[PDB]
Amino acid sequence: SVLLQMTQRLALSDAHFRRICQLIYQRAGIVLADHKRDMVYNRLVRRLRALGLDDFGRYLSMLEANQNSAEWQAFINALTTNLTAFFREAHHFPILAEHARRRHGEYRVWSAAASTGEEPYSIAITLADALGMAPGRWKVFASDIDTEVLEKARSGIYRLSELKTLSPQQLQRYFMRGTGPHEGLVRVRQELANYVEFSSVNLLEKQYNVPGPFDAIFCRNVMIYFDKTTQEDILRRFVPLLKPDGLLFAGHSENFSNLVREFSLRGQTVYALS
Ligand SMILES: Nc1ncnc2c1ncn2[C@@H]1O[C@H](CSCC[C@H](N)C(=O)O)[C@@H](O)[C@H]1O
Repeated sequence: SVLLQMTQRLALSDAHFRRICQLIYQRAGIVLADHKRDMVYNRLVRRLRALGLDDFGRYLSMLEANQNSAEWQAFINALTTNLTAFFREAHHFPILAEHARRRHGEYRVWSAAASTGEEPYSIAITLADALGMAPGRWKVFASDIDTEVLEKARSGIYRLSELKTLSPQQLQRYFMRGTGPHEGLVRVRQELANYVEFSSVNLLEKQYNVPGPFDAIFCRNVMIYFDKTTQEDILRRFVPLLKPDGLLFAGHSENFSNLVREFSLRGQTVYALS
């Protein structure tokens, strides 16, 4: 009753790995480590198979040849790191609500690395609680370079355990719980989902197609995958996108001020135009 399986087993050479690293760096600015190679292999072989290739050299050539193919997106999605959580670095939220309470008119926020949507929905919940759900008062724009995580973000479905940081009131007001097969699952209510717009934006663009200026820009835990030149380039692009007294929120381990002096620290990893 034994019938050994065996599906296609290809080989990622040192040379090919180095090539993958250069390509993603030039494209998305992401700097990969040598300890991610087994991971890179497991996620990329699936592309080789789907396309019917059995050579990493041939795959990389189709990519290098055609700089605009849809395959470039599958390549990117395979190598990004999307770890996130609802209300991560929670100290930022009371600060945002504080800022919003002042700046009247339309309060606009840009979440520059949305991942699967946890950060933008955290922002929306904070604003809905602070300002109330009323059309015209505030809006959240969210983007990411990865289209797989953006599609999940757009669906707004999460497992109830991922929401341990919400109060029973936020849960009731902003989500619908599931029953039967898809239970233990909740979905963001359409009412709250209408206040956030999702779009794919690669931070390495020399020009962003975003509805700025913004009162606040969240750029948390992404700069960590880029190098300093790349980081400085992006930060300088955020400058014209910030309204006069706007806020730039960075990730726990990021220090922006040391990259561009036009930014100044104001709170727990929060910057303001100097
Ligand atoms: N060049 C680039 N342009 C835009 N987004 C990028 C990028 N390189 C990586 N990213 C994205 O940055 C995201 C970081 S995950 C961080 C999510 C959230 N800000 C957190 O603090 O919880 C990844 O999902 C990845 O797709």
